[PDB]
Amino acid sequence: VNPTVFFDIAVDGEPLGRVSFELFADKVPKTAENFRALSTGEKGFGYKGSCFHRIIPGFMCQGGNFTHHNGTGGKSIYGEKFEDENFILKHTGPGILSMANAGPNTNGSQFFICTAKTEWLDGKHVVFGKVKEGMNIVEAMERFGSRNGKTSKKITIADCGQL
Amino acid sequence: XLLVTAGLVLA
Repeated sequence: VNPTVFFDIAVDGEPLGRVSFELFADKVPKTAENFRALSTGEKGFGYKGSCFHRIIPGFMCQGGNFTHHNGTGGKSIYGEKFEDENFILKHTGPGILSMANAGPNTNGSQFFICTAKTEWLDGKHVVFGKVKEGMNIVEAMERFGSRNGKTSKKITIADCGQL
Repeated sequence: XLLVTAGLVLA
């Protein structure tokens, strides 16, 4: 059974509301599990307090970075990086949850929430979940972005976990 | 362009 997770989103420290995601563990269990564990924080680190640092209206919201010892960009629960598990799932429309990377097999913690169909990224980014409720929150976040990705207010994950 | 990378962000 696919796990559900939630982010409680804030804008300049003010809670806006909740977004929940279905994680497609039935298709990419390793990638889903990394995201789940970083959402609950059960390994001692994860998305809580993290921020959406690059938001491009019409495209997507990217976050999941946090500082760690011995490098940069985030770490996964399996190490500094892990393999592209598979590319079964495509970027089919708004709400899609998919992994940011720095090329092949460099998955960590960073991810993005699509606000459009992003077909050009199929085969290069592992899709692994989808917004379940609170797309209105993601649409509200999206307005705080810009063409170059800079946000006009600070968008954070005030809290997160599993439902 | 429209990419989602982690470090060397391209156009």
